[PDB]
Amino acid sequence: KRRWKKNFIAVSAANRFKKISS
Amino acid sequence: GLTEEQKQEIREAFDLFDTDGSGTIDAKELKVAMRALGFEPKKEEIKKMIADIDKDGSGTIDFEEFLQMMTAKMGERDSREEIMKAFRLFDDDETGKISFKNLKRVAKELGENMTDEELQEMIDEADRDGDGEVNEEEFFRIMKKTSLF
Ligand SMILES: [Ca+2]
Ligand SMILES: [Ca+2]
Ligand SMILES: [Ca+2]
Ligand SMILES: [Ca+2]
Repeated sequence: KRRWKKNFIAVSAANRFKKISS
Repeated sequence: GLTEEQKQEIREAFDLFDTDGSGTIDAKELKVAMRALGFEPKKEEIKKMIADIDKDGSGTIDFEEFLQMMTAKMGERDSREEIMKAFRLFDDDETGKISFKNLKRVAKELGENMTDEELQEMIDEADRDGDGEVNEEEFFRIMKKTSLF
């Protein structure tokens, strides 16, 4: 439950930071 | 208005970038985390990431700065492709489904210290159609994001 969402939020964040760079 | 449970989940995610547990993400912690996830970030690309989220000029992102970042507005179209982009980050072998091994690969890059039993229970609980892997729909569903799929 929380594990799935925790991973989601970390990988989503990675994706947001990448978006900021470009 | 976020519940305690939604804040907690963001915080646990924050914890994976902040490996030394200082309560901040530094530029070197950010760089190590992005490489691991397979993005090839550039030194100057990291300076922009840091500067855009740190609002108090500390050179670091604390949980509250990270929490704005992770709760900023997004349209439904942007949010769908967000989930999708994350699903494809897992799908490494491009098979259309998230397998035990995808997950194991991703938990390890984020520095989760998970046993195979714990990974398998993560696979088991998402599965639904009993095929042993996690398709797009049941990915959307365990993220509690059904109306987007
Ligand atoms: Ca830190
Ligand atoms: Ca700061
Ligand atoms: Ca796959
Ligand atoms: Ca399945």
